Amino acid sequence: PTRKQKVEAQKQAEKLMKQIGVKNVKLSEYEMSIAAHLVDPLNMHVTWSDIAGLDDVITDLKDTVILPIKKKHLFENSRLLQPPKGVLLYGPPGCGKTLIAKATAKEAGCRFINLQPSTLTDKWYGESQKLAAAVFSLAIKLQPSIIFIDQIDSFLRNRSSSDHEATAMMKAQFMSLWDGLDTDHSCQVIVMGATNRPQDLDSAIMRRMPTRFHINQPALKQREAILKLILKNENVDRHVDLLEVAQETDGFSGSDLKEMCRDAALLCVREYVIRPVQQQDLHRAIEKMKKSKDAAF
Amino acid sequence: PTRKQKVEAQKQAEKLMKQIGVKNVKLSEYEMSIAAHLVDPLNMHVTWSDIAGLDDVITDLKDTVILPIKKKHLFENSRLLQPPKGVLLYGPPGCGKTLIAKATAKEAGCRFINLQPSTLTDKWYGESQKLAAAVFSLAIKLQPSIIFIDQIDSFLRNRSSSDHEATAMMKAQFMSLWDGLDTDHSCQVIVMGATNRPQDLDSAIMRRMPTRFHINQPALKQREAILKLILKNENVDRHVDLLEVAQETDGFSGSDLKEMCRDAALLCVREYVNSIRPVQQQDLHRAIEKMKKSKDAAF
Amino acid sequence: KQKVEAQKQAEKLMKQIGVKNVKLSEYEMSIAAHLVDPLNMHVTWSDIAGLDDVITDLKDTVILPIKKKHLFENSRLLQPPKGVLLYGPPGCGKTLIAKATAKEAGCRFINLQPSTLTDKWYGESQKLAAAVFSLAIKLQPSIIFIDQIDSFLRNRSSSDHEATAMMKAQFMSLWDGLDTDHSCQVIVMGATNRPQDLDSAIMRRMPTRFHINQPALKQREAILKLILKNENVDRHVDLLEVAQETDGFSGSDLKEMCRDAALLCVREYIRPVQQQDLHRAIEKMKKSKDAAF
Amino acid sequence: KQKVEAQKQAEKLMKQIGVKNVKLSEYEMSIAAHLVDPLNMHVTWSDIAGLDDVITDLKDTVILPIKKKHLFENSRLLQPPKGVLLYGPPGCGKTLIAKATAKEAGCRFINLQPSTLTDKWYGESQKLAAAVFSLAIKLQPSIIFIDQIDSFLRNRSSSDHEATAMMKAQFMSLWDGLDTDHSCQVIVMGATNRPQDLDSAIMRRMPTRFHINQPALKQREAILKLILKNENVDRHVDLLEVAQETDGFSGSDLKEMCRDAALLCVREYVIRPVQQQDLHRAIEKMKKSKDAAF
Amino acid sequence: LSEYEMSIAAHLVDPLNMHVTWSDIAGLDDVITDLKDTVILPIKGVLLYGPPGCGKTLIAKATAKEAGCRFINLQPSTLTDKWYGESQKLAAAVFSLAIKLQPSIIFIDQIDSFAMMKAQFMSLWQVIVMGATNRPQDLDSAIMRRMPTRFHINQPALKQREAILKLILKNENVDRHVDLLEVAQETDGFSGSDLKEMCRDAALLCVREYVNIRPVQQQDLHRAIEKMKKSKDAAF
Amino acid sequence: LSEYEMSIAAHLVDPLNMHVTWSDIAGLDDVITDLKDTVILPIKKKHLFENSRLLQPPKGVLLYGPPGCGKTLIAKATAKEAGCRFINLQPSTLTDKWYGESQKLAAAVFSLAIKLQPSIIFIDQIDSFLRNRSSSDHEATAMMKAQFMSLWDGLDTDHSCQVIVMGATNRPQDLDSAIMRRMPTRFHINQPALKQREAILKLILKNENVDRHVDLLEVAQETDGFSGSDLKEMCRDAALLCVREYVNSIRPVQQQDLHRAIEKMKKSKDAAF
Ligand SMILES: Nc1ncnc2c1ncn2[C@@H]1O[C@H](COP(=O)(O)OP(=O)(O)OP(=O)(O)O)[C@@H](O)[C@H]1O
Ligand SMILES: Nc1ncnc2c1ncn2[C@@H]1O[C@H](COP(=O)(O)OP(=O)(O)OP(=O)(O)O)[C@@H](O)[C@H]1O
Ligand SMILES: Nc1ncnc2c1ncn2[C@@H]1O[C@H](COP(=O)(O)OP(=O)(O)OP(=O)(O)O)[C@@H](O)[C@H]1O
Ligand SMILES: Nc1ncnc2c1ncn2[C@@H]1O[C@H](COP(=O)(O)OP(=O)(O)OP(=O)(O)O)[C@@H](O)[C@H]1O
Ligand SMILES: Nc1ncnc2c1ncn2[C@@H]1O[C@H](COP(=O)(O)OP(=O)(O)OP(=O)(O)O)[C@@H](O)[C@H]1O
Ligand SMILES: Nc1ncnc2c1ncn2[C@@H]1O[C@H](COP(=O)(O)OP(=O)(O)O)[C@@H](O)[C@H]1O
Ligand SMILES: [Mg+2]
Ligand SMILES: [Mg+2]
Ligand SMILES: [Mg+2]
Ligand SMILES: [Mg+2]
Ligand SMILES: [Mg+2]
Repeated sequence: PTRKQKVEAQKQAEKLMKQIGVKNVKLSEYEMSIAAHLVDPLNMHVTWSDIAGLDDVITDLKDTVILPIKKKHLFENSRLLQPPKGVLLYGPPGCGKTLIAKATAKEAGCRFINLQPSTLTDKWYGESQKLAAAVFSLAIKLQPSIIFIDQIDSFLRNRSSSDHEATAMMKAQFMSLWDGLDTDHSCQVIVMGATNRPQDLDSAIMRRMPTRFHINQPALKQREAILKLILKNENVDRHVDLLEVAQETDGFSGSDLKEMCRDAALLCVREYVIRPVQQQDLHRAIEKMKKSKDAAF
Repeated sequence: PTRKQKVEAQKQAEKLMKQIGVKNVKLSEYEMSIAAHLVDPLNMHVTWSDIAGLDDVITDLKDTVILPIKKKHLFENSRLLQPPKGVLLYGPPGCGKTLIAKATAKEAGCRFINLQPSTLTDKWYGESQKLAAAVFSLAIKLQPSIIFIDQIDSFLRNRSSSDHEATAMMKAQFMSLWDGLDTDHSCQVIVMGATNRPQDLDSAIMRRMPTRFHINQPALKQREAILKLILKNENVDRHVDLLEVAQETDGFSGSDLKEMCRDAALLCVREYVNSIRPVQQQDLHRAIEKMKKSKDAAF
Repeated sequence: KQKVEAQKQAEKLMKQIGVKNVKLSEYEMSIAAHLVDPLNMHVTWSDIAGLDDVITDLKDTVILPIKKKHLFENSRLLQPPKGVLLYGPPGCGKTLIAKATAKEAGCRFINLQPSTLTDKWYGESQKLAAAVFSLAIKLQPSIIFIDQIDSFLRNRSSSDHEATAMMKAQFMSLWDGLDTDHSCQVIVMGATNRPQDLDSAIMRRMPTRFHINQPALKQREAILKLILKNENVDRHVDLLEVAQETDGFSGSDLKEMCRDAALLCVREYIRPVQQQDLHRAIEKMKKSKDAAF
Repeated sequence: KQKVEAQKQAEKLMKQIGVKNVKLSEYEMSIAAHLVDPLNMHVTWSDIAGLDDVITDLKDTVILPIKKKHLFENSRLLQPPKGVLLYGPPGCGKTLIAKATAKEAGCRFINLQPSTLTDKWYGESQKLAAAVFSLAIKLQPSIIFIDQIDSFLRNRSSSDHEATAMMKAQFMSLWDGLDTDHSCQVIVMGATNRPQDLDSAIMRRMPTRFHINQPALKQREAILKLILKNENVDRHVDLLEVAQETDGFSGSDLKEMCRDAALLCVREYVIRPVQQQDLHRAIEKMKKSKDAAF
Repeated sequence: LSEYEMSIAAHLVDPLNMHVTWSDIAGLDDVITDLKDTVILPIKGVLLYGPPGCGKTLIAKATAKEAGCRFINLQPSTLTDKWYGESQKLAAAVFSLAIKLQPSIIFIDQIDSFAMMKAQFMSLWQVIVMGATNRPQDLDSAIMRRMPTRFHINQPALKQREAILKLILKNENVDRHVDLLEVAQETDGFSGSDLKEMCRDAALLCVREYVNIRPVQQQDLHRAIEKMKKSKDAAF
Repeated sequence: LSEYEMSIAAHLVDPLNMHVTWSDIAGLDDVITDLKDTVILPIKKKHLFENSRLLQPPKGVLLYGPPGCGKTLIAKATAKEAGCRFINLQPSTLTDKWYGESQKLAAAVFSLAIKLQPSIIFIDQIDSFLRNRSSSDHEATAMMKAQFMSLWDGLDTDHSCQVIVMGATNRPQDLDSAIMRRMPTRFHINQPALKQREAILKLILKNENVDRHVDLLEVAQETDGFSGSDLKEMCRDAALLCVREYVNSIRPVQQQDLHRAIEKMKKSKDAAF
């Protein structure tokens, strides 16, 4: 009688299941365990507005994912007006991919679940395959839901003969149960995949996500917008030309700008020990971050 | 008394096997555990008509692998004219591999069973080999049946030193029970599988499936045909130059063309949902550009 | 209950194979169920073609110690081997030879089916492994067969279950150790696709090794002529011609090629093969043989 | 399984560190064995010289949010920086700065010891790495120190063991993934000797970046002053004079040369201070030995 | 011997069953002549490692009963049972039996392969235990100590190969002037069990020839050499 | 010492099993003298220097130079005449296929280092074991190297455990950057010169018979670029002629066979060129 950590995690999984609010569906062992990673929508504090700079991609994702979910009774007659199985957001590191994912987990219904591949792989034999199958069994049992695989470039890597038989069979069972013999028809089971290097993801799984949204490094206008958002609620001195700094931070990403502004606010509060930012601390922060960014060279 | 979850699998498999329709065959513990995976033909909504673009392959599969199951009155005389003990489909990912088997499950009127390799593996000691045995036992028990294994290569990979003793033992038991000592009398049992990396399948299991079908990457004409297939029920209007749009999408596979058409239809319905309109080759040709930009991402 | 089915099956088969009543208490009885009936499988030496010298050598070296044993009783060294191994490329007669031997060799044949040896319960595996050799000498002469011996008896390593590694020493000690190899005539023959990782110890217990090469031109011609025997093949067909073009082809591959030709002929629904449908099939396989490449 | 003795050992350690009661199932317990008690450390801010701007910025950025936290709960933008790392040439302070932060910042600083994560059994390493963040948020405010993070989290390449890729991917995901990045206050810090091939995403994961450099002329005089405070240095020994001769040397090799020159006074006794001459001879010999390699 | 000591004595092989003697160990007489002064002399562990075959279990079978007093072989399978892990009891009862018949040598074939009962056996550890294994690589750390003497039964060399070969043809008819030294020179990597099969194939070459009663004129020896050479080249 | 510490202690060399002493170390006597004051002396008078903070023994000593000339010898000598139980690491006996093993085996080494103080460690062919850090290599190798470095510098200062790692390399040109820093007290055991030939022939000829009138300066002059091991290897060719002269029937070498040997070894030395 080994592998009895399922009851301890199962207590919390049932607690969270009751918290979210579901019908009397009863998971047995493995999907019951995977239910532990279910994320409550209220916990997420990020809405659609918090994602700034890029709105075309946001509108596309909305109209192509959430719209099929809502008023689904108007699209079943059409054979191919259902949400695609697999949406993957790609691009350079950062730039709000995980932010978009967190936003979707709240303002989309479609009870959200994070996979966290670590939980799948297990020590005992023939125990990780059970979890891999339970993932989709759950996705279709408490339907409708969305699955998230953070950093999907490593877990579902490009298949090779060198990988362990267990992990290879795991990523093959994923493919089989995704759109295989018995699932394709209609289950509104859509996986959402974050990726910083989509080239090494796969060739088959690359197609299993027909919808790929590019998340590029913020440009001039995008940078200005994302910085305007960050300083929306914070206090700054008057007549601060926000656009002017966009040129100074030519190649900065979203998080780089966030840190640039945060370090300036911290410099202000340190000078206190409650002072409006005079935009000179911002320039000093840009100059200081330019050196740290040029770490490799 | 451990591993008593066989009660739920027993109930499920018994109900499914009674639904599919069979005689009072006796299956006790493990054949029952595997019987839970039987796929009922009525559930499948795809047929030979839904599969298009490839006709020669479809005709060859309809004549060589299924007609022997139908024309049993003609092959009891000839020993060399029995059906092949295994046929596999290989090629690039997509374009009907997992769909041809879905159509077969319905059309061939067999006792199609989806193996789902995951069910074979078990944490307890020795259960994997016994389930591997029960698989073929049931197969011969309710012949004529077809066993399907999606991603055969990932499951039945090349034999190496770095594999668990149970997995290798079960993989060798498959080889021994499929065509080894006691088999191939008639048994009408054919094991087919689908894969996209056939080169790493095995040194000899490839021979265990002598007949193999290659699903070519969609070329121009079959691409146009499969696209016209999808564009028959929708509200697509006339004067759509199907040939040109099909020629534009060169490297596209079948699922990629399906996604392109779906995205074009959704773009078209955006206009209505904002406030029911034909796709007059413009939104289609423009969504082709979006799908092209989306494809050129691994570089 | 497992033991009830064991009772039925092993009592039916043991009595059907014509062995005088012996006491197979619990586990020897359980393994007796795997006994193969000499009548069921029907593959004679004539079915084996191409490799005539190898099959003759096997026939002699294995049967003559068993049959005509009276001539060999006075000798202490000329007795049936305590181990045989038939390796080589896949297919091409290995399990075919194994099947044929089980019929025209006497020496009641018992397949091992390694799967049955494993058991989740404690102690069942080792007890079954011992009961195998117990039964083998209980009803001698007997042949033991382990298909894909390389996988079952894989190279000993650290990454193996304690019971699967205990049965290794069990087998090794009971095969030719302290209480065997006197007057038992228990020959253990095995077949394997890959001889690389068989063993270092078990490899020694199977000294006699008959290697069945990939059928060459003449052996390919012979094996191909063999298959086209019952069906209505059209005369004037040059088997040597197709043999020339089937260089890389294997035995089972040629079997499937003939099957495809015959099924193509039947598609024209009662025609004899006139070497043109054979050409179609061989062209198809030459185009497709490089499935990996 | 060896986690029974590991739990027994980590018991005395965790409870010894003045903790709030928490239950650790199996893995967070295994990682708790790496806690470093503040009293065990014997390094403070005063033990560091030559770089006062860098350590002042370090405190201003990391300790100012931690300490006097009652002034930042009203603002969502002023939180401690996640992933503060200190790069630069080998030696000269990095690990010593980490120890100083560990001792003089409280917040139950913990070392990672990346070797403990690797395990032969399948699924062990991936599930163990999550226990790190689990314990960290369990007993926050905490610090996770990836010593020599250059090797642990390298630039992701196509060819790598299935274990390491999943390991670093789960690291990045648990860092700032779906359910994280709030007032938990967890702050990782790494001390790499080479920032060339650390990562592309992990680099962004670390916004704050400190530059520990080879001590300059003034910094070298400062560290030389600090070195011989406990020792009885001679009178009229110009530390600035020897700082010039020791141009390229870093801090550690300078401490070495100092110990070597000091041992000579003992050699002459086996007990007088160093009158600026033994220092010169020792630094000459050490320069020759350093340039002897090439 | 109430319950378990009887279960163990059930494996008590008899001296009359043994069929080996010192002459049967041909060529490897130096190791067994060094033995007596080492082991047989004290009475009137001991582990024998080496390559697969070539006298290990042969040397174990010889001196087992003809020398010593009523020794017993364990064959660890005897320990593991179906019920709730009673092995420990047996593991103890075994040594109990050992004190009954002072002395009785204990044999453990393939000791390398041979949970809690394992530690109990290690702990309980009069006679010197004899453990024969094909690989001393990873036998154990604690077990290796209890066995201080380790006789390396090496792969027979040229002279040793010829010595072991001449024994196989002692009571079997062969041709005169057969160069045993030459055939031994031919076989380089052969073991004793392999020379056995080679000479047996050579003799069968004559038996069959008669079947279709004759000495071996070294032609069948050469044929068996050429055949077993390819036979050995299986893994490679 | 549960599992790994025992695996490493299995390499513990016994002091009495080393037949080398300082009297058997010639040609460079300044090096062994510096060894006394820089390394042995801290270990000596330990009751004296506990008060001194920065005068404790060193951690990491490196002896580089072209092959031979005593790189290998002094090590065992340092273990014999100074106590301080010594262990050779056998760098090749570290790596294994099993995942996560090498890391634990290595950590066990530095554990053995401290729980058996005062313990020296010797890393032969450190270049081979700890080759220059490279961006492109087996992740396991770089991980092991970084773990070794961290545990070396990790929690050793202020502990006064007296662990003095020592590494020898034929070429220090591309050893490392940080690892080289880890071994500060580099000892330049260097190719000796004409003066050393006498020293090397002394220890070898003292036991056997060699007639007088054999000018040591002559054997030093006939060869100028020979190493420490090369001079011993050359004396072999000469001694063998004299030894053989009797077998074809116990004689001293009258400075002549040395000439033939030096000539033959000059010819052989001219092999690559
Ligand atoms: N458009 C935006 N508006 C506001 N903040 C942003 C935006 N884009 C990025 N950020 C900042 O970046 C951080 C999120 O980083 P992000 O989720 O993009 O990392 P990531 O690269 O997606 O992670 P991973 O590598 O695991 O995919 C947040 O703290 C947020 O403040
Ligand atoms: N000829 C076709 N007609 C209609 N749809 C098609 C065709 N070929 C592919 N598709 C589309 O592709 C999808 C099925 O993908 P497919 O079965 O080809 O993947 P696969 O490569 O078989 O997967 P696996 O790698 O598991 O074998 C379906 O949704 C279907 O709409
Ligand atoms: N010499 C032959 N004569 C007739 N048929 C042959 C011959 N060799 C192979 N075959 C064909 O090959 C099939 C048998 O394959 P075979 O028994 O050689 O597989 P195997 O390689 O022994 O199996 P495994 O790989 O498990 O050892 C039969 O259907 C038979 O028609
Ligand atoms: N500013 C300083 N003040 C006092 N000691 C110093 C200073 N800089 C360097 N040292 C000396 O250097 C040694 C510490 O080395 P350091 O921590 O710089 O190694 P490191 O190269 O940072 O390690 P890693 O390679 O893992 O980053 C101490 O013994 C200390 O005496
Ligand atoms: N010196 C010898 N004289 C005669 N026969 C020998 C000799 N050495 C080996 N043999 C032959 O080898 C066979 C015995 O093999 P052996 O007892 O060496 O196996 P083993 O290696 O002990 O088994 P395990 O590997 O299980 O320990 C006998 O049949 C015998 O004929
Ligand atoms: N400069 C020297 N330092 C130490 N030993 C020397 C020196 N010159 C000659 N020797 C003698 O040479 C012997 C060691 O030979 P060595 O040069 O180490 O050969 P190898 O390099 O092949 O090991 C020692 O016994 C030592 O007495
Ligand atoms: Mg992210
Ligand atoms: Mg598919
Ligand atoms: Mg076979
Ligand atoms: Mg440091
Ligand atoms: Mg033996």
